[PDB]
Amino acid sequence: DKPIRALDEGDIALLKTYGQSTYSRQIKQVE
Amino acid sequence: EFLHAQEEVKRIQSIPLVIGQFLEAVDQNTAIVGSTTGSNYYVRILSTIDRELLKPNASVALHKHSNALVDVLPPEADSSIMMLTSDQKPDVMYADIGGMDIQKQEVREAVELPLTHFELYKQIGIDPPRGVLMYGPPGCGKTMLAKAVAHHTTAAFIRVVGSEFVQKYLGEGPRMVRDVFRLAKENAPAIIFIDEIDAIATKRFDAQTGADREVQRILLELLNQMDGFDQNVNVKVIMATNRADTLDPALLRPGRLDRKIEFPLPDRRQKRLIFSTIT
Amino acid sequence: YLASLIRSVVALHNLINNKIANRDAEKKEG
Amino acid sequence: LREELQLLQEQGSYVGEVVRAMDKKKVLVKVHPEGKFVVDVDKNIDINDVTPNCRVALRNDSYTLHKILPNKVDPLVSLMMVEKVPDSTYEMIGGLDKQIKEIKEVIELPVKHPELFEALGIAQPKGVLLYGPPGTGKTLLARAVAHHTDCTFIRVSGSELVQKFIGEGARMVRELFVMAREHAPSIIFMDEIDSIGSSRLEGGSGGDSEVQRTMLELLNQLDGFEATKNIKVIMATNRIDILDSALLRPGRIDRKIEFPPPNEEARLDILKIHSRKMNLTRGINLRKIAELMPGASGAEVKGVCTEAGMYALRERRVHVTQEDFEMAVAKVMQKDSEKNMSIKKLWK
Amino acid sequence: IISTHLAKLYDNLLEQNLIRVIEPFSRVQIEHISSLIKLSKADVERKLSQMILDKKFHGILDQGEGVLIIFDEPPVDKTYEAALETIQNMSKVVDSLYNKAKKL
Amino acid sequence: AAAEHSQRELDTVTLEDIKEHVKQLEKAVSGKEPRFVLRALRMLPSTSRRLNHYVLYKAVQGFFTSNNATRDFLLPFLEEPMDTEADLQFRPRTGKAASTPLLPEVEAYLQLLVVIFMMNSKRYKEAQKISDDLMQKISTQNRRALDLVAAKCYYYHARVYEFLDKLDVVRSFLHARLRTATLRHDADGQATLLNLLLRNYLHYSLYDQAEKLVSKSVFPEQANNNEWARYLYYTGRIKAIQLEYSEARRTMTNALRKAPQHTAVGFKQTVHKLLIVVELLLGEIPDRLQFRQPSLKRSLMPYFLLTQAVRTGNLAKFNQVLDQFGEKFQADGTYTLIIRLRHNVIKTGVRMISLSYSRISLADIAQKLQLDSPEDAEFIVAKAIRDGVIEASINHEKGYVQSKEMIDIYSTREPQLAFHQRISFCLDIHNMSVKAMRFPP
Amino acid sequence: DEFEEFPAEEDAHVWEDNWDDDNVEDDFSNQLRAELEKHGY
Amino acid sequence: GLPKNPDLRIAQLRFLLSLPEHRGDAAVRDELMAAVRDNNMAPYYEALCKSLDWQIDVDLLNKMKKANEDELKRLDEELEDAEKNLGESEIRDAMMAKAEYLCRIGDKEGALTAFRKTYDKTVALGHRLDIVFYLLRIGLFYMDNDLITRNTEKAKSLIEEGGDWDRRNRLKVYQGLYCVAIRDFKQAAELFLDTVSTFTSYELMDYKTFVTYTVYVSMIALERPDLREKVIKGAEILEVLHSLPAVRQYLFSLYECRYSVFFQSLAVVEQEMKKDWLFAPHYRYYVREMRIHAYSQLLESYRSLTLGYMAEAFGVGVEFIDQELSRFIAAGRLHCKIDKVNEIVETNRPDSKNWQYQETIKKGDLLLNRVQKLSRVINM
Ligand SMILES: Nc1ncnc2c1ncn2[C@@H]1O[C@H](COP(=O)(O)OP(=O)(O)O)[C@@H](O)[C@H]1O
Ligand SMILES: Nc1ncnc2c1ncn2[C@@H]1O[C@H](COP(=O)(O)OP(=O)(O)O)[C@@H](O)[C@H]1O
Ligand SMILES: [Mg+2]
Ligand SMILES: [Mg+2]
Repeated sequence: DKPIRALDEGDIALLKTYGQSTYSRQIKQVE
Repeated sequence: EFLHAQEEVKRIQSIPLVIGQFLEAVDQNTAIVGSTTGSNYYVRILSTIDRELLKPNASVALHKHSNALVDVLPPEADSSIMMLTSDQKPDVMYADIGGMDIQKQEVREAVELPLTHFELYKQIGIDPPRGVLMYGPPGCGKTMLAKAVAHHTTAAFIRVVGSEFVQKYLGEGPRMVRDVFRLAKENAPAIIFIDEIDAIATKRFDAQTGADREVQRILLELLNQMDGFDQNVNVKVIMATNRADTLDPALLRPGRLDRKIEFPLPDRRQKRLIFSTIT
Repeated sequence: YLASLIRSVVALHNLINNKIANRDAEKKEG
Repeated sequence: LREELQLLQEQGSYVGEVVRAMDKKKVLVKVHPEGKFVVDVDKNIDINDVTPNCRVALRNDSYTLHKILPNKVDPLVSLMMVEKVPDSTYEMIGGLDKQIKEIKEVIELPVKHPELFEALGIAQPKGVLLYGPPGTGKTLLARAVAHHTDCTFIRVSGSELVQKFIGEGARMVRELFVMAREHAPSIIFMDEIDSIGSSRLEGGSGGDSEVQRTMLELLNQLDGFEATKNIKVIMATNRIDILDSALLRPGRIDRKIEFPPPNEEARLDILKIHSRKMNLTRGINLRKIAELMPGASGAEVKGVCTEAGMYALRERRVHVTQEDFEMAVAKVMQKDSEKNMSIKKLWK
Repeated sequence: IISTHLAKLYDNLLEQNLIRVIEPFSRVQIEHISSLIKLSKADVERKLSQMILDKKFHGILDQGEGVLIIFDEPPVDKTYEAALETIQNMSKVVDSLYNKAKKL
Repeated sequence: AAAEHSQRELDTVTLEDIKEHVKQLEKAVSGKEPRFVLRALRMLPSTSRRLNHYVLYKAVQGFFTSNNATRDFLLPFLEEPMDTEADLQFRPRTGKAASTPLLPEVEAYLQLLVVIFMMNSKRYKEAQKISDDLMQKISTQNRRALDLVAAKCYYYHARVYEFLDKLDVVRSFLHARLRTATLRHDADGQATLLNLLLRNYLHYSLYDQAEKLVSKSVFPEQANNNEWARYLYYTGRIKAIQLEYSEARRTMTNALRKAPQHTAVGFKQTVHKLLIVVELLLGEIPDRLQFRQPSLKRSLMPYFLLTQAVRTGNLAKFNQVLDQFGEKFQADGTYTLIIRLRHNVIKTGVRMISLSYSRISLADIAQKLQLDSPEDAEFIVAKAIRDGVIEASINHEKGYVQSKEMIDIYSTREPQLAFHQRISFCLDIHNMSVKAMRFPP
Repeated sequence: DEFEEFPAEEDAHVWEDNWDDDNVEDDFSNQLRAELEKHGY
Repeated sequence: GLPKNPDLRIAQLRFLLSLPEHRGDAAVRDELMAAVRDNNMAPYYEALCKSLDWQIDVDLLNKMKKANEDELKRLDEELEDAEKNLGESEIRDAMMAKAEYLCRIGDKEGALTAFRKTYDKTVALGHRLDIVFYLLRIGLFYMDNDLITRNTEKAKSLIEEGGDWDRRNRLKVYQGLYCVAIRDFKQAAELFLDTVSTFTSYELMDYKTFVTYTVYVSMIALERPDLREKVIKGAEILEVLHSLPAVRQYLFSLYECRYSVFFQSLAVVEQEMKKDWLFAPHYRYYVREMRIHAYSQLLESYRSLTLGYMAEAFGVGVEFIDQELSRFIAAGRLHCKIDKVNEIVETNRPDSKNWQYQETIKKGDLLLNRVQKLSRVINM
């Protein structure tokens, strides 16, 4: 089958940024 | 004044001194040592002693009054389990052996050549073998060939049979195996001759009793020590067996027991050499 | 003679190191 | 020199464990040969830093707590924490790229980027069981992970936690996990888990009992009432079906990675990997060598290369020929048949 | 095979007997050794020259009068060899300092 | 044109370089150390190039500018740029800095720049006036640091008179300046002035005068390796002419060893020529590598032919190479030494015979050295033995030349003396290295 | 610190050649032949 | 393995023709002409004609030129076809073929520039190695020292990046040949002894020629123990020397101290060495070094020997041995001195302590000169 490709740093940054970030950063810092 | 201070520094590590066990280094010129008195002390270290000799187990000599670490005793490594000493060599030479040319050549290539002519192995880059097993009918010279290798070796020979491992108080067999392998690692280069092994090397079939579980545990510890996460390096393992039809394929793995030499019954040729040698 | 040569080479190395250090300090002052 | 001499003449200080603080000015300590002492604390040492079981140093005069000192670790457990990392590399593993990525999804992705798992809402996987036929690279993959981990890689064999003594294996497992937590993040590699880990037995004299006790303690430690944080367990073993389905459950072990015998391309990759330092002669086609090894282990390939090198050494040369490789394959592929047609003809 | 191995054995026996009759003397003539071992003078001289050249028994033949002197091969004076090695080592150190001192 | 712009760029980087040099001079003045002066004159040859008329014009219009007679003296001697668009006012001295008179170091350095640039323009007469004015200004100054700078310009002064081909109207002045430096106990100035005076003496062939001075004057050890090399070369020439051939060979070998690695091709070539000639006079065949070096191949090729001719013993080849290339020796100032070697060739053969044989008879020596009579061989071998070229004695009773038997030198005191010299040198090196240690406040 | 006062004024082989290489003589085979026939009679 | 283009036999025959006593030879001319006409080698024909002042055959030269022109047109057509219709691999192969033909027909600069362009367009590491080996072969053919050095460095670097053992062994053979070409006999002996057991570069020379070169260079380079262990007892060397009685006698005479036979065999070896295209300038040096080696080996076992004894051992006269000994002592090659009155050579071998002291003096003098220079540089 198709091998799984690696997760480059740009991909990691996009996945951790391209989404909920209006309150995610604030919520995590508050916790 | 500096010379006087150096003289006082030397005078610190003066007779008498108390032997303790260096428990654990804490920082520069500071450690914890377990004295032979029966108590552990947080003490200082003289700058004179190299910080690399303070193994977390090596014995140290401390000032009698202040208990401060002032010297490191020479390693007291002794017979321990076997540790065949220079006076305990079997006094059997390759000349004393009559006609085992193929087996002699294989064993010398496996456990004698690497410890002397390692440059050839590096030149070919093949990672010389770590384990050999001599299998054949009983009384054919396996143990004597191990004795001859012991006599003509520059490494630290260790001899043990596959019967001393099996003990009561479960967890002493594998403990003995790992102790033997750790002792070989410490006294590198080393050669471990595991004698008759049919007892504990048998196939790891489905175990259902405590004794079966413990013997398979012994075999597993042997496999882990011979070729495991901790690469030993500069040690060799030699094993003996009567049948070789038995034994776990994990033990017969090329990674663990790379070479499998057969010691058949002497024939008309080998028998002549044996007769000539003995007579 | 060997010991004297060893000492002279050590002293030369020390002098080179000291000159390098003082020049480094002088240039780092600015 | 004079300062060193003056510090030397100072009396050595006792070292004692700590049971608990008592006053914000006194600490209950326990020295090695005597019993407990309620002792004062040095001015610089802060009470909120001397936690229970912290192995403080007490002065030899009034037993005053003057240093906090590193925490106690059972000498035997400390030997299980690797300091000099091994030399194995991911580039030295052939044919297990999928396996490597699967294990790194649990050993690398969570510790490096826990934010991904937090945002996904899933729980980070914890346990990876590397199971397969012997000599396929389970502990080799563990060694490769230990080389590139930038993290604690406490290693455990399958027989170090047994002991002859009751409750000592469980205690050593507990101390191993407490050390892993104190050095978090951490990875624990338990090789050859058949020894402790096998299918649980009933009572009776046949049962090993104590090994099952260490089993249960380890099972709770890695998944029990207290949840481990940033601790991952890599477990390598043959005989997948002989270890009980209590550490095999998904909670204890999230990933079960199989190591099948290398395929033809995997065997080619292993041959290329283990012949990098060998001086090969033109006409050394390794594809045909891979054909001549129909379903080896992977360690058998390394043995094949080693035996070809041995033939070269015995001929006192430095190169390796194709016929040399083929006959080394033949020697390493030595199969033991029944050799008794009477037995083989039982099953028509 | 017989010729080769017998020639090898004869050469070894000649060497052994030459060493055996050379222990007592210090400046014995080649003629006396030839008489002792019962060969020609030329063969004995050639064999002795071969042993001396091949770093066998220590000594030098004096063809001018006819003698093979023997001595005790002074060791090598390890001190001087280690001194030469140290001189080379600080030659390397001086080259390293030449690599330095380029920073004024 | 962008070429003129790039020329202006390199000109202003030269301006920055000379600004750094004068800053170092002032730091030496205010820091009580003359080593900064030595570093400034060490960077001086590097910036002796890369300069033109406008570089020096902007230099003299950036410094000085105090309306002193210095401006009236150096501005007319060089051209001036036009009304350039980039009228970047280069003024290192601002107000009080320009108000105070220039230190002798900086004014001497800039006047030195004038004279070297004028020399590079090859109009020696224009530089003559500026050099005379420079040394009229610096004569009265007694600054210790200036002496260093003075030393350098001293050399340059003699240099310009080399292109003026006089070298004699200033000999008395160099004598007086050397005497002044000697009473000032200066090291660099005394050494360079001795070197220049010796060069003048040898240019005018007054070898007896040079020998007398080097016997009387003492060359300062704590001098430049360059000045040491020049003095060693001149002294080696003196001793070679004075027949002191062995000392000349040793001195020229030391000069070659102290040559600036690969910086002075001409000086190394001349030293190699003279060393080869004197070594041949001693009877020693020189190193072959000298003739195969990339820089000294063609220069020493006639000397290669000379060495081949004498080693082969073919006096006809010697006369032939005299006829063709011997005139070049006159340009090289070695013709007399080459004639001496023409008449001293037989010494090389005698040395070869002594090296090879140990008891060679007189008749055999005459046969192997083409000597007509055995009595002539006796005379030649006796003379060679007396003149410290052979270590033999002639048993005239039966006419064999027995060389002095070689004794185990390690059993003698010679190794102790050699090790004593080496140990003294090593201890002196350690003392010198530790003695300065240059710890700044 | 260049020495400008003194002006700085086929067979391109790499190997170091010793003085004896320049010496002219007959081939060693010729010399050996001559000596052999001289000492033969 | 690698193609024999350019043929080093052609270079050997050309050098032999350039030799005076073989300039008038005919068999060399016949073989060289046969090689050229089998290869259609026109530019090298012109070069040889102008170097040897030969009378060019107009018909043969025109036929060669026309054949070369039409073949070059064919290769250009194939290159254009590959460029228009095929990928970079086919254009690369066409350019390699064009360069190979240019080298084959004896063009030097054309082959150089074509191979350089191919290397610019070459990507596969093995093909880069092949092109560099072709350039090395061309440089060896023309004795271009700069080309050989540059291509040797390039090949060494390429093998260091990625090197198969076969190409590394071939590079060892080429390096040994070049070291022989530059009189660096120690390195040449090292390489030839390392490659004798696995010699596969048959394009450079036959196995027997390589073994003769190895024996000669190892004799001039190795000391007695190394020569005995690696050459006298060499398996493959002895096997091939069984078919070369002359070389075997030459090698074994010195080891067995049969000095008269050794001298005769050395004269034979010098005669062989003069005609060799590669050992050409070093034959006098090799012979002198062998004579010095034999003299030193004989004198190592004796303190004082009569000149007549050497005359008898080497089978020469007293005068010749005296002259050679005197010349070699005068050059500082032999540790002995001659008493012509008694005609006795007395060895002056320094003892261990004296030699150690002299070496210490020399090395310490060099190191102290360096130390003085460094100190005078840094202390201002
Ligand atoms: N080749 C041989 N030459 C001489 N004696 C032999 C030979 N083989 C066996 N023996 C004798 O037989 C005994 C074999 O002992 P051992 O090595 O313990 O046999 P095994 O290892 O097969 O059990 C030795 O004591 C030795 O004396
Ligand atoms: N995929 C692979 N690539 C390269 N070598 C391998 C591979 N698999 C196994 N090996 C070899 O097997 C040896 C160890 O095998 P191991 O990991 O102990 O197998 P197991 O874990 O099943 O006992 C190592 O020396 C390694 O070189
Ligand atoms: Mg037995
Ligand atoms: Mg494993």
